[PDB]
Amino acid sequence: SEVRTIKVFTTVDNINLHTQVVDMSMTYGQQFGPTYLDGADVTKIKPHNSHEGKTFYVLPNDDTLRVEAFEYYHTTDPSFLGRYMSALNHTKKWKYPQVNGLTSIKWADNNCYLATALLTLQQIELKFNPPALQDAYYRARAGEAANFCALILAYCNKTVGELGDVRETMSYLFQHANLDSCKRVLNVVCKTCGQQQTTLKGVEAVMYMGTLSYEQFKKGVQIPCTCGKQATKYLVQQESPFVMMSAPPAQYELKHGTFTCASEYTGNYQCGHYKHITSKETLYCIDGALLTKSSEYKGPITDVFYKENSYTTTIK
Ligand SMILES: Cc1ccc(NC2CNC2)cc1C(=O)N[C@H](C)c1cccc(-c2ccc(CN[C@@H]3CC[C@H](O)C3)s2)c1
Ligand SMILES: [Zn+2]
Repeated sequence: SEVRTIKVFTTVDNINLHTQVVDMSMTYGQQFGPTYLDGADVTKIKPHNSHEGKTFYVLPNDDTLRVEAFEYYHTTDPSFLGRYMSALNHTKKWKYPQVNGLTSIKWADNNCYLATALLTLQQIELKFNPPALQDAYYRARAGEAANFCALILAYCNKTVGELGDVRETMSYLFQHANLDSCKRVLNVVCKTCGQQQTTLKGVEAVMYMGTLSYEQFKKGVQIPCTCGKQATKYLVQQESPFVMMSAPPAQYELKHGTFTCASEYTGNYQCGHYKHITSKETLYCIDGALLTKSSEYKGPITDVFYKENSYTTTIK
């Protein structure tokens, strides 16, 4: 039969586009291997006329693309790009309303942990290392978050429709962000053992599991010693843009202007519901596209974020 062709562009990063000529007999998979158009999988689909001039994502099958993909995504996981496109295919159908001047996500496919994490990122000082996240985050901040939510799902290895833990998500995100200058100094005192001082850098310096209260962390918290007698661990110095204080969900009271934002978890382990509480002129509770205001909030809190620059203890 007659040989028909169109010109298209193939890419890994949507920065470097490569012109390709395609046969309208064969499928995209036959010609380039797995292929995607705005996340949809067209590997088994033959070219259409409307496809002419459009940009397609493909897998790296030569050194140029591999280098391009690594520089942009800072990963070599060969499933990464297929999971990103697979996820994006769903995240592009989500609605990202501006609630309180921050970008949220209308609830779908248990995205309540992603709404809350996205709302948190817009409230704390953070620079991602992978250009893919820098670029998607900047678009997200301005109300186009479908690529950011797709990359988060891809980086966190989560499927659409699966509920995730906000503390884990953020931890993964922190690992891909520049926190080299973040420092924390802890002191532990035991009447028997003595005083021991430890320094922490990066992600370890901005996160803590076992108390929501930044103030309690500075007074001291009780922890079990190696010896077995109770010991007091307290914060001596902290240099970071913020601190994330986590604990298993507990009835907690949040007071206006004593924190930046908090994750509220209702329900049971890995099958519950997240809400985002932020401190502005009053307390705002953001629940996807839903918003309510109050001067006071008691409820089950699991993460609390506090802004910070430089703290030093006046203890001893
Ligand atoms: C939602 C979710 C998804 C995935 C995972 N995956 C695991 C792999 N990494 C973690 C976790 C969770 C999770 O549920 N997290 C919450 C924070 C959480 C964390 C830890 C403990 C709990 C709970 C324990 C008991 C729970 C029910 N009771 C509430 C607690 C006191 C309130 O009065 C009522 S939740 C949850
Ligand atoms: Zn001890």
